[PDB]
Amino acid sequence: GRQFGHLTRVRHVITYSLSPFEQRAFPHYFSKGIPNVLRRTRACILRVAPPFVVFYLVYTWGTQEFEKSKRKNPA
Amino acid sequence: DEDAVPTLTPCRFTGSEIRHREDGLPLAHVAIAVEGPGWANPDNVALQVANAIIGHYDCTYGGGMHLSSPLASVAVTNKLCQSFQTFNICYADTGLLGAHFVCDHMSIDDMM
Repeated sequence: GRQFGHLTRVRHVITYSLSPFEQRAFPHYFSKGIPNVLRRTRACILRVAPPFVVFYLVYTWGTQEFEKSKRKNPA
Repeated sequence: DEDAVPTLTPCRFTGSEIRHREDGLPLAHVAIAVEGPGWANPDNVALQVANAIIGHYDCTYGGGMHLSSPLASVAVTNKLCQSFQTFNICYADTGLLGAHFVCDHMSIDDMM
């Protein structure tokens, strides 16, 4: 539904705006990217990795398991 | 005399918008403006005339069916706003001259 003007209730707040051509496209671009970048990423890493760890452990692992299992022996 | 009499170093005024964000504002007292007179520039002469072409659409004004500012006209036909008044904001050589306005949840868009 939405659109606007039936939208919702906002009392006693305020804003500030600026025209686009004003700013610079990349303030502190490299600078700001930063352990800011590592802040998101690095922040997430621990949460991320373990499954992938198990993976490499796996395709590696079983890769060995069956791979060796393809070898022939004596007698 | 003695000291401290500098001149006006040009720059940019704010260039923004802010809503004092009010559910409590019962109906828009809206507005707008585009250069209003100030002291200096030779241009504003016709800009005056231009602002004339602009004009101020008065709520208390009647006659919208016949209104001169085409804006004003549709504003009547569409019942498209509750006010607009060309209002000239002044600084030597620059400013904003343009409509006050009043409106509900709607107008502003088509207004511009």
